[PDB]
Amino acid sequence: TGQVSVEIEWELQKENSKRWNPEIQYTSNYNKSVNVDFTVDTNGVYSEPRPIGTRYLTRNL
Amino acid sequence: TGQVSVEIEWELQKENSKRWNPEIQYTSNYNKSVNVDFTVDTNGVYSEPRPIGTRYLTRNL
Amino acid sequence: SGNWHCDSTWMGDRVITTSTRTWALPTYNNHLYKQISSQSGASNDNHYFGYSTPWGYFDFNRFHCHFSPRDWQRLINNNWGFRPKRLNFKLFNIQVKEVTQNDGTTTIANNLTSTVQVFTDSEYQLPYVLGSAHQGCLPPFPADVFMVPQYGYLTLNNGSQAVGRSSFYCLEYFPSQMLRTGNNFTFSYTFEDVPFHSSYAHSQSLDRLMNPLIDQYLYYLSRTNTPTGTTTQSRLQFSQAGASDIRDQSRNWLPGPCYRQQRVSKTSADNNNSEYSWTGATKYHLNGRDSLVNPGPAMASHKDDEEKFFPQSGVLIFGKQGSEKTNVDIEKVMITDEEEIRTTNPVATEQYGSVSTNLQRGNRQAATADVNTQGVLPGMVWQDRDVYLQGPIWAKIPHTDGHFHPSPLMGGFGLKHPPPQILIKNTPVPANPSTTFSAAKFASFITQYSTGQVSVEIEWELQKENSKRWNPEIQYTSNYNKSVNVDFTVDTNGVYSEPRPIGTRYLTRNL
Amino acid sequence: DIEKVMITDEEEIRTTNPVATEQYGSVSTNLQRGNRQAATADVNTQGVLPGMVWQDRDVYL
Amino acid sequence: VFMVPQYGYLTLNNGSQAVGRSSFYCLEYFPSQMLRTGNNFTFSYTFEDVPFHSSYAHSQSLDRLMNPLIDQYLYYLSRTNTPTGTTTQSRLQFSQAGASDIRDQSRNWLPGPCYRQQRVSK
Amino acid sequence: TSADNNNSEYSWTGATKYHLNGRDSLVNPGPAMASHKDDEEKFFPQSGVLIFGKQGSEKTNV
Amino acid sequence: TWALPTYNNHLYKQISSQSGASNDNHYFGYSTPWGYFDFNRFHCHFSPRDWQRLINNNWGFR
Amino acid sequence: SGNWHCDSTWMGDRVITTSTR
Repeated sequence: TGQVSVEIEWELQKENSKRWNPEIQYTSNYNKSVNVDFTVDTNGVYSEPRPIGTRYLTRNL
Repeated sequence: TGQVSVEIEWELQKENSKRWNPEIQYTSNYNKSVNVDFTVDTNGVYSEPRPIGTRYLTRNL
Repeated sequence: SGNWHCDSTWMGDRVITTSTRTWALPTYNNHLYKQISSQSGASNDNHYFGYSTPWGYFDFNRFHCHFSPRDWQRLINNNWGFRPKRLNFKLFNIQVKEVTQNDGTTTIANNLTSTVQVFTDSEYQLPYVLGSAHQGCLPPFPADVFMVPQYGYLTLNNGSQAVGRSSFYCLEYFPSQMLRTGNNFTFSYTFEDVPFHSSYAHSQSLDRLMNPLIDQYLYYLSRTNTPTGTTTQSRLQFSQAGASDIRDQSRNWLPGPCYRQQRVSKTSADNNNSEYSWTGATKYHLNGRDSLVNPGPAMASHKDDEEKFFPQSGVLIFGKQGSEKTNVDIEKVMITDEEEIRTTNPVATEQYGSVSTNLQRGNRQAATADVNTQGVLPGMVWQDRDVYLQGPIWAKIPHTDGHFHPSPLMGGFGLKHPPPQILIKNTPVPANPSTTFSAAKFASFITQYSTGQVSVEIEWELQKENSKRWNPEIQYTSNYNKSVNVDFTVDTNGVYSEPRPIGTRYLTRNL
Repeated sequence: DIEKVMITDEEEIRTTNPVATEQYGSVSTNLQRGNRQAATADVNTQGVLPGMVWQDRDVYL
Repeated sequence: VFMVPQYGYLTLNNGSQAVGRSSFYCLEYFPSQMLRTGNNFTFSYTFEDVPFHSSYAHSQSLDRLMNPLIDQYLYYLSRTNTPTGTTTQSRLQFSQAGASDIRDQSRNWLPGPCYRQQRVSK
Repeated sequence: TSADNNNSEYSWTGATKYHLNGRDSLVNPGPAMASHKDDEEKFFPQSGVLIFGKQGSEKTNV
Repeated sequence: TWALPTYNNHLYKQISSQSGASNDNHYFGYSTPWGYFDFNRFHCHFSPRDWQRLINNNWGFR
Repeated sequence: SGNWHCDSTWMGDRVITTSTR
């Protein structure tokens, strides 16, 4: 057994968008349920509620 | 009559948050209505749907 | 303030052009944005959701703005290919006019220092309106003065409903330079390196490319039965490709891709007695909305003998001068026709060929089917559409990852960064304001409009003709007509006209 | 059974790429004449052709 | 804490039969560095230049890309019969692409390639 | 094997082709692709496969 | 933290299909003792927060 | 006489705004 350290250096492109009206963002909300997302259950078993796509922001064509 | 140019230089403090699970963000969404927010009506009269508070992000106490 | 420039000078490799016109800008929608949508006339394929703005923009995308028929003729004969390099742009001589009608008397009083504002964007941050070949080019003939077109754009929607994905813009949000009488505006632009256009048509067709005399060494299956057996048929036999058999001779490269079209005769007697055209009408669609296929992939219109038939859709149909806006009969409009691409690309009306179907056996007779559509396949070559004259120049590649060989389908130069648009607007000047405060938006205004001159200059780059051919060429020549009616010239009352379109493929290169 | 598994779904590419279930369109077939009525057929498959653009799939998480 | 997966690979074959083209490997045949407790291992790698991924979705559909107000100058075949003839039908007529007709308006670029799939309801 | 091949006449019955200007050009060696599966080995494509002649081959009907 | 067992008691093996009569399903391959750890997926590298923070503010990345 | 400015630029720590009416 042992430990492994993986490190990646990403490169980005920042958002220059000039749009007026508000955007669409990704937000986890609106649920008052006792069950919390992305967090252990009472007994420690992790879970993922739903997949997350990458297309949210907007550019004109 | 004439024109007036007002310019302000803000200073910020960036987000260092270490939190794991996803956040809450402000997002205009979920409405399929023909009526678009923050945009002129058919006859050109602007409108604001709802106020927007400043407290969204999260810090531990 | 500036010196009128309309002229062209020949440097050899490069040739410069310049033209200048007079423009007049009204004020649109009384200085307020609007939401515009379809009337909801129950046609689901036809709906739109968009915004009209006061901003004007003048947009030159067409040749005849830049080139005079003479210079066109002189360039089109002597050059293999050409592309732009830079361009320069200058406004000057701006002035403003205010119309006011006291009772019925219409009066125009000049004014000073009332400002016009202008901005371009080199950052390509706005919806890009040009490229759909809208009318409103700088007039062909320099004498006339033209109005500047209103702006506007569409957005995602469903019927009248607009999605939450839809966007919006406020154009004032950009740093517009301000102009006042006695001030002029310039900016220098540069075109990115792009392959030359092709001005030539090849002298030899693909299938016929070979040596007549020498037989190639490959064989091919000759005849199945020796004759007989017949039930035992006969063993296979083999012959060699030779001068007598052109079809069986073997070829490296495959003609370009195809798509079927419908054949419409000019003669009404031959055309289908019943109703067609949207019966009909090859189409594609998005989101359950079928979009009739407008000029499509390049291909040849007709074979040699017919000349009467023409494709129902792809061929560009221009109107003549003084043409009607609706329900005009053919004799008033010009049909462009391409017979020069027969050397490679397929005929439009015809099928692409036949293809094997069943896997034969003794009792199983061979079956084939006409192939109605063919995509790109390795080892294929094809020719791009002609640019004509009144046709468009450049179009913008939609900024996306997916691309294949970005050649626009109206013909032209696909640019990654087209010449930026220029937008122009009057500054709203308020009417007499109310004495006491009013919470109202104050919708009163003073009516006016402006005018000035615009100088557009492009520096082309050429490729000269090295052709070694012996016998005489084919050139473009206006001739043989003794008629009193002269081409490319005003009528007796001063209305300009264009007799026929002018294609770019005249000269010749071997394949 | 389905209720235990997540289905990813892309409605965001409607702007360019075709709908999966639907045909690509209709295409001319016969070469018409006075007695010959026009015929077409739904095109079931289309390869790449000049002047085409398309969008790449999402990467999810 | 997780277990490391076993290795393995496939090769050309027919059914149970393997061709003579099939290959084989003995992994010990490579210069493996050796590690003993108290030793660590590093290597630096570099990615080759590759186009950015696209995180965005466009705000306007292809078919709807145009100007609403201005009519383009091309025409299109309007209606075959003027009405009538009917047997003589009628000569072809022509109209212009306009705000009222979006479908007939002309476009430069064609939507991407397709392949059919089957529709299953939930 | 002539016994398995179609008793009747084929090959230009037949013969997948393309054309230009109303002249159908039989497709000679075309896009690359595999000729046969493992078991057959008897079957071969009718066109794409290059057919060379041996030494001293006949010019016609060999 | 990773833990590595020992596979097949240190010996290569030929593995093939059971020949369960489905011709489309067959394979011929070799199992080895070698282990390999393979990270190809995002959630190894990105935490849902950082994912959220990147996905909103950036056009593209490599 | 002046050049219309309505726009915002992001310097990181500081962000500038301008508007005109």
